[PDB]
Amino acid sequence: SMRDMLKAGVHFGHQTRYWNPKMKPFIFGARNKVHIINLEKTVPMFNEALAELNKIASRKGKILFVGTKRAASEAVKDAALSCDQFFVNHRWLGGMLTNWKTVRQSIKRLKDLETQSQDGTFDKLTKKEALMRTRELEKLENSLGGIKDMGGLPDALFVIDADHEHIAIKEANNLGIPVFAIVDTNSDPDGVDFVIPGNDDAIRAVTLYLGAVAATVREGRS
RNA sequence: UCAGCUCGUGUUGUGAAAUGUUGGGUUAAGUCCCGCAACGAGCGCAACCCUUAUCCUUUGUUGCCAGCGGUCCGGCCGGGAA
Ligand SMILES: [K+]
Ligand SMILES: [K+]
Ligand SMILES: [Mg+2]
Ligand SMILES: [Mg+2]
Repeated sequence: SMRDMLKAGVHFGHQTRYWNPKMKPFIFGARNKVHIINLEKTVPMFNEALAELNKIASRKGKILFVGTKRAASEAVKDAALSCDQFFVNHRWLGGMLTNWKTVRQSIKRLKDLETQSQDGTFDKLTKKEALMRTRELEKLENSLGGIKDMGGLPDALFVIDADHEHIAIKEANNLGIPVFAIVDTNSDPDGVDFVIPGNDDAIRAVTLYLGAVAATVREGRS
């Protein structure tokens, strides 16, 4: 709803100087040298994206949430876990999708290390070796924790800030994976299949998007 | 004995190529961490080997002599295993 979005601060945009001219249709206007996104445009476009996401969920298609920004990192994890969907909330590895075959090997290493930790193999290691393994496991977990159970290419991508996650979008476009993304005034919307014009900086705005997308997929799954 | 030299897949470039391997620190070291369109891997680095420095255990002659006994004063002898 528009009332919730204005409360969330979805309408707030970046400063006019950093705008991308392709975003002009979505922008309502500028106040205090800050672009204001037209919520009237956002609400129908958000609804259309949610409807498609619901359909993909009904088909049992895997959904990947990307939110590398630290502010939204935890929220992206929680929303994906809530809907039992895969996520990436730390730096996106270039070639995660395009070079999935190579990236899979790291996933296999992560799960092996996890089992070894549970096994107590680390105890057999001479402390230092265990520490190295532990450090490796932590790094692998942060990067590949969300996609460890994905076991293939995601059927759809939901992205926060298209500009920040340009690599991920470019990979998705290459592999013909549909992209759903929140595009702020500064960002370019050409890559995204389904564009949602909203603030991506604000956690409150981010949570609103994530809550809705998690809910719609969950209904699709049911 | 210098810390270099490369590859697969991905990505960028019409292309030769590039990236990875650069960057911020750090190291004897492409050593390590962090960052990062790269993600991984191999040969090198290091370690694994030999010798040297300390200690313990076992063994005690052809090596040893602290404590005993005796001396031809030489562990020399009976001994002892320190
Ligand atoms: K050129
Ligand atoms: K290459
Ligand atoms: Mg090395
Ligand atoms: Mg060596």
